[PDB]
Amino acid sequence: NYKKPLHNDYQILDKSKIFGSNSGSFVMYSMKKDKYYIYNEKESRKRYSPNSTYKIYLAMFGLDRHIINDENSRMSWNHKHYPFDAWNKEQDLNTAMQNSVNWYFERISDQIPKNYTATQLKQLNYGNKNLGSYKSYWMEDSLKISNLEQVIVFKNMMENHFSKKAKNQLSSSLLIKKNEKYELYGKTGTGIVNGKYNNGWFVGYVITNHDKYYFATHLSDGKPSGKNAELISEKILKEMGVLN
Repeated sequence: NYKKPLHNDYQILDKSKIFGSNSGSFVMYSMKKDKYYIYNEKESRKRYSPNSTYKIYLAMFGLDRHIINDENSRMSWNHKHYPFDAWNKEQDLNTAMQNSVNWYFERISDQIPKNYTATQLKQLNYGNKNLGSYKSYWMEDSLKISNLEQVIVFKNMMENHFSKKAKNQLSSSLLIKKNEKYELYGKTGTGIVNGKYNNGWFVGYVITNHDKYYFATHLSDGKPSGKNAELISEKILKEMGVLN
């Protein structure tokens, strides 16, 4: 588990109603208040594979290492057929992130030296920092991070040696929704084991006209999909008044 003390007078939450038959946790952090809000704190410290939420980090490393940049983040399709036509075409960072296009992020990852990743995960305090065989190590494999860490680590990364332009391009790629009241950013992740949803994530942040909130939902049981984790996140954010 993640055992490092949280030195914050955080607000305990009971979001059991919204979670329903799902198990997991929800963590939020307000920048302006310097305050965490946690549903199921013990569970929030349990480490799980990040699955595609790690594409946030692969994108950042890709930018930082100049594998991709603001003028050009395009990668050509090699004509391999996938079951979603959104994957069967050239991509840029925005479309790759939006459609969670594995081959795009795999190509980035295949260009990253293991020593560089190890250094970044150390600096970032990214969970167990366990790169294992270092192939698709973020997908139901060696690398594990807790829900509480997902918030702390993302917030700290974005809020160091990563450039402002890298952070801006990454942020633009994660934008899901914008209206008059808020902008919502985030990334889903889903672990499937032998057809069963086993691990669901939505990790993101909300910018309002008065504050910025980092958040993460993880689902460990019930219907633990990334899609469900996003729905629950959005329900909790609304119910807590963050979206007005």
